[PDB]
Amino acid sequence: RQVELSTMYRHMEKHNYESAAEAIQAVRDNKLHAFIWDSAVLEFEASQKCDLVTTGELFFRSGFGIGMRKDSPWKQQVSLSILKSHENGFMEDLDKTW
Amino acid sequence: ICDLMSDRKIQGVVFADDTDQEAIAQILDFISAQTLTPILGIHGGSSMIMADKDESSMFFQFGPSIEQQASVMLNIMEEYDWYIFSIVTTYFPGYQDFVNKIRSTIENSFVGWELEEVLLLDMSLDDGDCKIQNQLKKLQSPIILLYCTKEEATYIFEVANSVGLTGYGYTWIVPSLVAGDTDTVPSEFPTGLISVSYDEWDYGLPARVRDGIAIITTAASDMLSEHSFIPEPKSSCYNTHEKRIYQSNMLNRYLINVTFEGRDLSFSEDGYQMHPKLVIILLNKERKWERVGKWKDKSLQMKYYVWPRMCPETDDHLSIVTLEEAPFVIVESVDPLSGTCMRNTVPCQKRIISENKTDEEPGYIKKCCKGFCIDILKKISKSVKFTYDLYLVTNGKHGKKINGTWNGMIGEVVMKRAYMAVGSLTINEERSEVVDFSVPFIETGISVMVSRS
Amino acid sequence: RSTIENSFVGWELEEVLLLDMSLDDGDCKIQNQLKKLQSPIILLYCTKEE
Amino acid sequence: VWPRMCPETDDHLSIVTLEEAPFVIVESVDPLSGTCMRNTVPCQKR
Amino acid sequence: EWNGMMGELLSGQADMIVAPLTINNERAQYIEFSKPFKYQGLTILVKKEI
Amino acid sequence: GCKLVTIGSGKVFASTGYGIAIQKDSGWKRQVDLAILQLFGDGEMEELEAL
Amino acid sequence: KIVNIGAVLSTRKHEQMFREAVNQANKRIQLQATSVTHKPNAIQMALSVCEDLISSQVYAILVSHTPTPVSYTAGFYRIPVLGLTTRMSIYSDKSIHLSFLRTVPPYSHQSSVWFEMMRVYNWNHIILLVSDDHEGRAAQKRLETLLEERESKYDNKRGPKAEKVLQFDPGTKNVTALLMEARELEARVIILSASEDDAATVYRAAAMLDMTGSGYVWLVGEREISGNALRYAPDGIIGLQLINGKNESAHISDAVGVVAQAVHELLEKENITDPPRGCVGNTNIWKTGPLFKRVLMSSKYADGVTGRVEFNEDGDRKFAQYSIMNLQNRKLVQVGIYNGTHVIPNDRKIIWPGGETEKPRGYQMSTRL
Ligand SMILES: *[C@@H]1O[C@H](CO)[C@@H](O[C@@H]2O[C@H](CO)[C@@H](O)[C@H](O)[C@H]2NC(C)=O)[C@H](O)[C@H]1NC(C)=O
Ligand SMILES: *[C@@H]1O[C@H](CO)[C@@H](O[C@@H]2O[C@H](CO)[C@@H](O)[C@H](O)[C@H]2NC(C)=O)[C@H](O)[C@H]1NC(C)=O
Ligand SMILES: *[C@@H]1O[C@H](CO)[C@@H](O)[C@H](O)[C@H]1NC(C)=O
Ligand SMILES: *[C@@H]1O[C@H](CO)[C@@H](O)[C@H](O)[C@H]1NC(C)=O
Ligand SMILES: *[C@@H]1O[C@H](CO)[C@@H](O)[C@H](O)[C@H]1NC(C)=O
Repeated sequence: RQVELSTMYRHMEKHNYESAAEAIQAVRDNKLHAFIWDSAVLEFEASQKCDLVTTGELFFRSGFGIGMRKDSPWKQQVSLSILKSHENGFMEDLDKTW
Repeated sequence: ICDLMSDRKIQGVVFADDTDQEAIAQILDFISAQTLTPILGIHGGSSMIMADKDESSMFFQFGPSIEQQASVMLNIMEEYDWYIFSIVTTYFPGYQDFVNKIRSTIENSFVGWELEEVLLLDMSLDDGDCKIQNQLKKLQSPIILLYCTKEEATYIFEVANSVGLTGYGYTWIVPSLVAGDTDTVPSEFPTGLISVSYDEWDYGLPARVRDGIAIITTAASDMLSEHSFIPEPKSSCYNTHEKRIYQSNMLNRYLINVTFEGRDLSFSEDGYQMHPKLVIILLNKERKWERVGKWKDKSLQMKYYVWPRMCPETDDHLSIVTLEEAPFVIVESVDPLSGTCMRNTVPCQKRIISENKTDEEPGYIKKCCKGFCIDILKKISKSVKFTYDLYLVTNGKHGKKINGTWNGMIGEVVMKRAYMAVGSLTINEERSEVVDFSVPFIETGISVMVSRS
Repeated sequence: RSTIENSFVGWELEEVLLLDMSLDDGDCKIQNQLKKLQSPIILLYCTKEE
Repeated sequence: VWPRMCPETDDHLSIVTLEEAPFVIVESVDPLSGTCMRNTVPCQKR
Repeated sequence: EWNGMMGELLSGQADMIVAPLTINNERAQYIEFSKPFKYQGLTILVKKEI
Repeated sequence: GCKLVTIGSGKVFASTGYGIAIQKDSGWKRQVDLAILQLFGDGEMEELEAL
Repeated sequence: KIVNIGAVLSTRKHEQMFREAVNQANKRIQLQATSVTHKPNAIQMALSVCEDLISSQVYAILVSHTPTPVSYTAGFYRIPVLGLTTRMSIYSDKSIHLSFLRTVPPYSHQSSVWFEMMRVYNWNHIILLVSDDHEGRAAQKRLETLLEERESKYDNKRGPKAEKVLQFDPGTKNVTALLMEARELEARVIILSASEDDAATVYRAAAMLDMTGSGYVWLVGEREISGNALRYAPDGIIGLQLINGKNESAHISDAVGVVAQAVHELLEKENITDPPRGCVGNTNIWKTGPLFKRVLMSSKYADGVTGRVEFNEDGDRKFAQYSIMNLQNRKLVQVGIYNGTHVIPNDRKIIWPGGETEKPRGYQMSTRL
């Protein structure tokens, strides 16, 4: 749902792939010009293999949180805990891990 | 009137009644230009305006000036910063110059005025078509203006009242002559209806009699000063036919400016007084008027700082406070030529106390609010469509836990002193458990900076 | 609608309104919401009588 | 083309041009529909 | 209807989705959210210049 | 690749421009005139070249 | 079943003819009539309206000659009333006067046909000369109203448009300044709407300013030729005659006809009352008056004495016909007529102020820029 890409979305059904890894392979074989995904993952990817480069800008501010259904008390506990990590370098430690 | 001239000799006339039917004053005014006779209605509907009098009439009334009537309406809008409004009239006189004054006032300023619509009712026909009812059903504002006779206003209030424009999120403001009388309330009037009038209590009826008497007095003194004669009044409306070319009336030019007793009564050439006394009127919960404000010396002093409002059963308004913080908040002084903040910028209040040893807590001075997070509140507002407020915050930049309490905005929520708040919120576990959170709309975190030499 | 949104096509649907043929008309409510119709062409689903 | 009268208002007009880069797109309609997509507009071929 | 991890969730085939979950408007109209545990965004990728 | 360009800065012979001509001897001229005038009114032309 | 309706006219002759006409309508529920004179002043008029008129439980009245006080009365009673002779603009809008209708259009609507007369002559240029008042503002108003145009579909040139406008004070001694202004104007085609003394002034002024010569045009209606204005009136000036306007009787009749139409079709409706008898003590307007008015609006009479009769948004005679005039050797002759779409030139050859049968074109473009 947007007006602008409507051309694009109209154009993008064709060559889309099942698993982004496959895309990495494909452009990695030059069978693709470019691929659309969320940044951090790809920073990791090209960060691994010299062959590829992040895009110029960064857009569609976004983030990751634990999937849980509807309403169950677990939400508060979980997120509270995740702050309970970000409070300290646990996350940065997670970089150090991966 | 004629017999009043035949019995005694009246160089002048004073008229008043308590009634609501202004046409009295209409044909009276007509007689003014008929007989070349100064006549002062001092009170009642006899004061109400009839648009575009004769160029030959001498007549006058005490009532707000149509242009500056709606202008007072404008400043009224300037009080609580009510931007979204409309205006509704019949074919009754004045609409043209009315609207002209409206928009002409609108577009000429840095102010952020936004006018949605204006529609024209028909009170001539009766209703099988609901056309009135329908185009009223086209009205989107929380408050709108209506210009018409009290009689017409009855039928309107009825039909629109069926349409559901009378609830919370709804209010109405009408000019003085609209509701007219103090003490006569058609029930179908909307609750908490708004208008403004010449002061009911502060302005005496006999006092007014003295007012006009003095007017004609010093006036005749002004012709007698210069000319030392006054045209002999024609005592018979019958015989008035031959005196047309005889009488040479210069009186008007002196009639206009009258300086007496320190309170200027002077009118203007269009049939209105320069600085008449004006008082804002608001309807109570008991359906009985009370003087809720006054407009004096081309200026306003309100009886309340913030608008009294009930909201029996829907709490659809909320409370918000934060500190202006670069960038995210703009706070500026309002423009002197208006008094509110301009453009898309939004209002806020200032709780600054004066002396440490006193309480004395109205504690508010309006000041500009705008900027980014402000606009976040804007988008969300126009999305879920609910009201919002903002004001300055007294204690600390953000907030902290001193001992058992919280000194700051978030804390200002947890004690229910305010419902919501904004600004730059570090979203932590610490402050978490006492409050609730959204998805964050900004990514940020601890960082340091120095200079590259 | 199910047909509408599922395609690359550029369909744009303005409005849909529901008439009342049960009542009779003092209210012009039919008449009015018909007065809300902006299309150059529109569809109507009902009995010939209605 | 659709038969239409327009007795008394000529409020429709006639236009023709060549597709020219960039300024005009001309493409084949999608088989799964048969008209052109999105905001793209129709035209005829003589 | 739905399919995917969302699907097994709504159907109830599992409690927990652990994943680089895109945070949209729609899913929250169904699934609950936490604070974000990472900040990512859109990008594009292509072969480096020879 | 990026290779060709016009000579110079874009100095152009025959200063002219695109527009829309119509059936001659109409009144619709002034109307459409004021139209695309308004088109620079919103400055939407910015969006236009942008696309 | 009684029907009471009034009139006020100049002479009892039209009283007798008036009632007789009412009887001519009897063949067309029972009628009753009332009539009295015109007052010199305003007050006693309304006085006799209550005492003599309103006391009779009157549905309508007829007026001739500001007659406006009558309407003031009718309006405080909201009672529709139709007279004859007033071309004054006060009755243009409903503004002061809610219920009123007319047998003929105002002085203003002359321009309505003027424009089309230009279309007979295919003129792209004008000179608008009017003093400013209620009347004048009306004139320019409707004038420019037609001059808002070119919504279509003609006009092989760029189309007609207002060249320039000039205001001046009524009763002015000398306006010649704006006239010399009109000298540099791009056209020779002048248009005028002015009062009696006004027209005289402007004509003499033209004489001194010698714009009376070849190629000049002067567009006026009938209001100009009448009165002493004709004496000073310039040679061969274009003019008009509102058809029959000076005729009191037949107009009174056709009015009564429209009235009757309202009687038959209206009174077949329901929820009906009667207006008050005495003026004193009665503050309530007659609930149905506006409806009666709207019936008068929808009223269309196929056969009148003057023929078909029509009304505008303000309920004023529309698609009425005119006599078109011109001056020949200090004598006015009828050069044509108008219906709704066009002018019919008669057999006579239209005479211009200058030489013979040449119809000049005032678009002459000064090489001075
Ligand atoms: C009208 O007649 C003559 C026409 O010229 C007037 O004379 C002009 O008057 C205006 C205004 O007073 C002056 O600005 C001009 O300079 C005058 N020009 C000439 C040639 O006299 C005359 O003033 C007018 N009549 C009266 C009685 O004032
Ligand atoms: C006034 O006279 C003109 C002159 O004929 C009439 O104009 C004709 O009008 C009819 C229909 O109204 C058309 O079919 C003709 O083509 C017109 N011919 C011309 C030469 O104009 C006009 O109709 C007459 N007025 C009225 C009210 O009928
Ligand atoms: C006000 O009154 C003074 C008293 O002489 C007079 O000179 C002046 O003209 C008056 N003001 C106006 C606007 O006429
Ligand atoms: C009014 O018109 C009639 C009919 O045309 C005609 O007799 C005359 O012009 C006028 N009436 C009288 C009595 O003169
Ligand atoms: C007044 O007239 C109307 C219109 O015919 C009709 O409903 C009835 O006669 C009266 N109204 C009511 C509500 O009875």
